Formats: sequence, C-alpha cells, structure tokens
Amino acid sequence: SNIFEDVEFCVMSGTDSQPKPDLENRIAEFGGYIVQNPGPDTYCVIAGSENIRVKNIILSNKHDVVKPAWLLECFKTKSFVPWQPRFMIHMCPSTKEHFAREYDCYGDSYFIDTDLNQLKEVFSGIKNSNEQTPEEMASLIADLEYRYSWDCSPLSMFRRHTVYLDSYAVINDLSTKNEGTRLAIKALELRFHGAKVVSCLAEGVSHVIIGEDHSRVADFKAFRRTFKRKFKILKESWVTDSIDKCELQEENQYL
Amino acid sequence: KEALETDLYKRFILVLNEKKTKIRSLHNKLLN
Amino acid sequence: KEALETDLYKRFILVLNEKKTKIRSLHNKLLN
Amino acid sequence: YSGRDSLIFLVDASKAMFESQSEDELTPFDMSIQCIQSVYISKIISSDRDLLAVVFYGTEKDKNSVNFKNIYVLQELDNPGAKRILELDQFKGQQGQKRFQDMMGHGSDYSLSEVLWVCANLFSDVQFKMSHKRIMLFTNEDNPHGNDSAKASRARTKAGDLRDTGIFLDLMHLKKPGGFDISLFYRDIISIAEDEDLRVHFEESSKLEDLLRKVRAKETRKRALSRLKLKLNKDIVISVGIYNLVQKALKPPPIKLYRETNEPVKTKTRTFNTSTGGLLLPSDTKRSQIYGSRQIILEKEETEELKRFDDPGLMLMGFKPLVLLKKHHYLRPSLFVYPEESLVIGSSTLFSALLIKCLEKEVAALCRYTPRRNIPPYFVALVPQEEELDDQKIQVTPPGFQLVFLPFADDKRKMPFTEKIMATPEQVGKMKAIVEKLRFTYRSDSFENPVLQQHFRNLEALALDLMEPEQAVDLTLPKVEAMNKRLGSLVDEFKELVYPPDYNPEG
Amino acid sequence: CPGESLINPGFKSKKPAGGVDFD
DNA sequence: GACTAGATCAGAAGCAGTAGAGCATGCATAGTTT
Repeated sequence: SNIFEDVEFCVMSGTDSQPKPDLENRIAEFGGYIVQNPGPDTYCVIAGSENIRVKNIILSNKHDVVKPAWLLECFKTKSFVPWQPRFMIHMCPSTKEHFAREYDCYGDSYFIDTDLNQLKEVFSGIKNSNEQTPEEMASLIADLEYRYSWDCSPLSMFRRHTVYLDSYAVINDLSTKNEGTRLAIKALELRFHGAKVVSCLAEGVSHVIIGEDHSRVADFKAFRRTFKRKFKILKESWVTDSIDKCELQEENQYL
Repeated sequence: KEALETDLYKRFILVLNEKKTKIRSLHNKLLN
Repeated sequence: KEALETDLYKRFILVLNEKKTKIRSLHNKLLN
Repeated sequence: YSGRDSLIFLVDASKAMFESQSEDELTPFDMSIQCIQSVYISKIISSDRDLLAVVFYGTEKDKNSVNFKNIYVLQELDNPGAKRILELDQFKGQQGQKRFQDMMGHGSDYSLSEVLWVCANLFSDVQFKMSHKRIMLFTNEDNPHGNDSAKASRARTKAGDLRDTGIFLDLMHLKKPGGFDISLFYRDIISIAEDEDLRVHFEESSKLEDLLRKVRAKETRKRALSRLKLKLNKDIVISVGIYNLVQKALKPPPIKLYRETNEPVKTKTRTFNTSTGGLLLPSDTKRSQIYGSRQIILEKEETEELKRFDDPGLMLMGFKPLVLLKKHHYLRPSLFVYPEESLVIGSSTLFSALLIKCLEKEVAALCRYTPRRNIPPYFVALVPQEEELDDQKIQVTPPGFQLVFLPFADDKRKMPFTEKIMATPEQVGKMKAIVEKLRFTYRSDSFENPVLQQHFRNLEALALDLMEPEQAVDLTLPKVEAMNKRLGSLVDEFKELVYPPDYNPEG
Repeated sequence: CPGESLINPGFKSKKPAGGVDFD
C-alpha cells in the first residue's frame, strides 16, 4: 500500500479536525518524505488555514499550496488524483501556465462536463460586480432567452410583455397614487412574475390593465390614437387565467 | 421561488455542456 | 426573487462569455 | 537582587465570574485570561528565564501533588513559551468558556487554605534560586467564606504563614454587580493594605491596565562590565566599578536550522593546505603585510604582543576645567564609574571627597584607561555626576563619575573649506518664529526602535500563528500634517525672503 | 515604592513613548 | 560501622560585551580606452 514514492510534502495546517500529527504519520507510513519548511525539492505545501505562513508563501510565487482535502481524497481512493483549482489556494507560475491551458481562469474546465455541485463551486468563486445597468441587463436577458429557444420558462413568461396599470388618478403623476386593493397586489404579482411595470406612460408601453373603473377607458382610447403603436385593454380574468394555467392566454378573448 | 433556482441551475448546465462539447469537437478536429 | 435571478444570470453570462472567448481563440488557432 | 522571579496566577472558577453585566462587555474570566496572556508575552520578550504558573480553584476536577479537591493546577512553574500561550488561548471566547467548563467545571466549593497550600507546594518544588515569590488573585468575591468562620481562620493562618515565608500576595479584584469591599475579608490576606484601598470599588482594579500594557523591550539586571583600579599614583590605589547606563539594543542572534526537520545544525570552520590537504591549527600559519614592495612576516604571538602597553585600569594624569571639554568631540558612548568597597576598603571615602571637590571646583579628572589586557590605552575624562531625584524622590541621576572618551589626532578628519554667508536679521527672526512654532519637550524615553518592535511583533505572530502581524506605529516619522497646520503661512514668507523666484530646491 | 513594575519586580515602570507632542 | 540525609566550596556553563575579519550590498569618485 505504497502509492507515493520519494515525494516531499510540507504541512502547516492549523485549526482543523485533522491536526498535523495524524497527516504527518499517515504520510510517513505512505512512503512520503515530510519536511517542516518548503524548498526547491518539495512539490506541494498543505495548509487548511489562512495563517501568516501561507500568506508569505503566496506572496512568493515559487510554490503550490493545496488544501488538506486533496490528501484526504488521495487516501480515500488509494491512488494519485490529479490536482485541481478546487484543491488549491495558490499556484506558482509554472502551475498557472499549466492550468491556464485546459482550465479557464475561474475554477471551470472546457474538457470535462460539469454537474450541479461543480457549477455551484464555480459560481462561489465569482464575486458580485456592478458594471451593468437595469435596462441593458434586461435586454441581454431577453436576447439570451430568445437565442436558445429559451422562452419556455414559467417565471419568465412575461419577459417581453410590459404592462401599465391604471392605479393613478392622473397619468404621468406620481403624487396621485391610489389605494387599490386588488389592483396594487395584481400589479405586484405581475412584476414578480417577470412582467415590467412602468409608473410613467411612455412610448415603450405594450399592454394596459384597467380595473373595475370604466371611466378611464375613453382617456386611454384617446391617448393610444396619438401613440405610434396602440396597446390593448384587458380585464382581470386574463391575468388570473394565465397564472392558473401557467401559460399565456389569448388577448382576443379578454380584449 | 425555491424551485426557481434549481430550474436556473439545471438550465445553465446544459448550455455550458453544449459549449464544452463544441470545444471538444474542435479539439478533436485539431488533433490531426 | 428579482435579486436572485439577476445575480444568477450575471454569473452565467460571464461564464458563457469566457467560454465563447475560448472557442474563438481555438477557432483562430485552427485557422492556421 | 539575585535569582529568578516566580509568579502564580490564581483564577477563580466560580459561577459569578462567568456572568457578564452587559451584553457588550468582557466577563471577568476572559479579562483574567487576557491579562495572563499579556504577562506571558511580556515575560517572553523581556525576561525569558523567569518562571510562571497558572492555577484554578473552585472547579470540579483536581490536579495537584497533594491531591486536594477542587484545585486544578493547569501549569506548574516553568519558563514561558508559545505552547502555554496557545493552551490558554482555548479559553478566550465563549466557546473557550464552554471548553473550560467541560474540561474542569465550575460552581463547586473551595477552601482558600488548600489553595495557599498548593501554591506553597508549587513554590517549594522549584530548584532554582527565587529572588521573588508572588501570587495574584483574580476574583470578584469579597466574602469567599461567609457561612463558615473556621475556614476563614484557616485561610488567615495560611496567608500569614505564607507572608512569613516570603511570598507576596496581590488582589486583582474584578468588577462585581454589588461592589468589591476589601475591608470584609481580604484586608488580612493581602500582603499590603493601602490606605486608599479601603473604599468600595465599583470597577476593576487599576493594576489590570498596567498588566494589559505590553512591554516589548528587554530588561537586563544590574551588572558591572569591569572592576578596575584607579591609581592616583604608584602607591595610592582605589577600586572602582564600570557600568554602561546606555547600551545599544540588537536583535537576538539568528540560529541556523535544518530545512527538513528544523533541527539545529553546528557550524565549523577549518583551514587546510592547498598543495598537501592537511589541516593546520591557528599556530602553524604566520602573518604578513606588504610595505615598501616587501613582505614582513610576524608570528601570531608577536602580533598580539604589539598591543601591550600597560596593565588594565585607570591611571590619573591631572585635572582639567570642564570648559575645555567639547560636546562635538564625541567618540564613543560614555560609561559610569562607581565606588567598589569589596576589593579595597576606604575607596568610598576618597571617591566621595574627589567627587565633592570636583563639583565644587568644576573640574574633570583626566585619566589613561585600559579596559582589558593587551588593549592600547585611551585618554578619558571623568566628569563628576551629582545625585538628582525627581518629584517622587525616585532617583533619576545616580552619583558617581561619567567616563567620556577623548579623540586622538587620528580620529579627526579635515573639512572642505567653505565660504561663510550670513543671514540678515529679518530671516533669522522668521526662522526664530518657525522654531518657536515647532517647539516641544524632549525626553530620553520618548522614542522606540521601529525595527526591533516590528521584529518582535512578527516573531510573536509566527509563534502564535496569528492571522496577521500587529503593526507598530512609528513615532519617529515627522508629523507633516500637524507641522503644516501649525506653521501656517510662515513657510511661504521665509521662502520668499530667502529664495530667488526661480530656485526649485527639489531639482 | 510607587511606580514599581508589576510584570518585572525590581525594575521601575516605564511610561509609554509619546513621540512628539507640540506645546 | 554503615547508611542516609543535611550543609559548604570550587570549577564549568551561560551570558554579556568587545574586537577582528570577511562578505555582500550600495554608492560615489576618478583613470583609461575608443
């Protein structure tokens, strides 16, 4: 049971459920040289904690740091498992060049498929960035949804249907908010379901929803005449039926 | 809401795998 | 829900852009 | 003061010590642990040869030679090290408190007599000479035994016996919900009951602030570099001792270790013949020096004998007015000369008379100084130094002589000739205003060596595996912002009055 | 003997270095 | 007598401080070659 053959390892792990002595004894009984400090001959240093020594090693680009999990997996399978950015904390320039070929800059590969857990691991490394703006992200999402026959999602079923609600007594006035009970929550649900709700009636509006107040129908019918594109007036049964059936209903039956 | 995230993950997986398969095919062609 | 969806889609677009860059580089190399 | 200082940290493990009055506050137990850790680090940096111990009382388990109940001696008297600090670190937090409770326990009874007996037994075990014996009591219970009076009497008797033995007792009383009162029980146990330490204290003791103040500077006990003879003439001789009140501080010498197992290695130097390969001791080889296109060969013994002038000691030559001495003739750090009556009886009287008369007449004793054998003599001046005390009568300047070295003709270097340009009175006045604006009071201990402090911090971080080293604030860096704010416009006026319009000092 | 260093018996306590403090 | 255990002296080890030499590093200064 000697998988290893004349290989030098340095261990500096601190706070861990598998302290240093057990790993050192295991390495010794696995035919593996153990050293207390790194050197030109050692080909890996293991440390499960971000102490000062690992930071110093990181700042000196001459060695590779590997998490303890790599050696545990090696023990489990009784075979030499190839390294991976998953089992790594830092890479020397040679390992950076090697992994830059078949492993992308993040922790993903383009030669082997991936599963849910692997993709979650890749996403964990990625950090939030704010180089985007709402409208452009929405447009890019729409293009992505259109590209790969990707319009079949139930929660993105209103991506391309912007809806304007008649919850304001005076159009284009934010100070005339009403106290609609059903209308307000219905608009909130529409927004939550992927639809786009705009408080200001602009040229980008596509659909219009009017509650049980029919007095405003004439105003909307007059406004749509000047608009280059005419929107459609629909009743509340349309949205409820669409949500219940999980699929869009024809507006002809609800115009 | 809970099922949304798993749907999105399974959704991204297939397209990423398709792109990786395209990379594999291109590398196989380049093997010549 | 909106925050989760936007975050996931941003991560996915970044990863897909990296994959497409790799595909383009491989195609350019194969052109030789 | 000869020997080592031994200290024992008695920490109460009662329930009342683990309760925090406020959510955002440190429990007494955590404060005691922090104080112990700080003292450990300070001892490691300053006096690594001292002995420390840590003992707990009021616990469920026990560990002692006498096998008493509810007394767990966590660490016996031993030199401090990183291992003990790391061991104590596992009780710092709340999880540390749970670990401590699981390991030993809390809420049990106890007797102070047994605690003092265990402390005395620990003191007796040490084989080295102990100049100081000290115990510190970290507790917040002014009435440890209120129900029983026999236990209190036994504790009082044991404390008295320990005091007679020569063991100092200190009480680092901690915060109490009601208020600590020393007058109840601890007036007798404590070695010294200060007059001010009789009121009810509503806050932790002020000594904890001193304990938490880390000292990272080495402490050296008094020692005499040499014990020489002052010879007024061939037949009048007195015995004096030389000390170095100022000495440069250097980093501890590095040690060579083996890479594989960190095992210390030994370094050996040898000299061998090129044409024969044999090993030559440092007596076969000769010495050479090429002067006048010729080679001069001298043996090692002769080379050493070249430096023999006179026997070690100080030889009197005369007395010189202090005015002739020059401040800019500094050559070497000065030394301190004090009487030494052990070698010669009557030295103190003559030394005192000489000091008094030198102070009266404002003169310095010119002498020829030879520290060790086979060392060329030097010319030194002994300047009288009177005894100066501060407000609290603590001596700040001891009485004796200040030995200052005097340069030879070879120690001076010629200077390039430079024409003298005198500034006008207005420029001198503006510079006087600037100087007055930038005035401050100077003290000899107002600065610290950044290199040594950073080295100590890095060493501690490496030993204790801390996340990041502690950064030391440098007090020697000029305060540019404060100086700019204070000076105001004076700099511009001075520059306009002293520099042409186009000068560009930087270029 | 006020001012004695608790940590190191027999040595006078040293106040923390204050650097430069303008009047 | 013998053993065991206390107390006394003298030499060796540790440590501090000094001096000498070498190395390396950096920088400046002046002479020689093209």
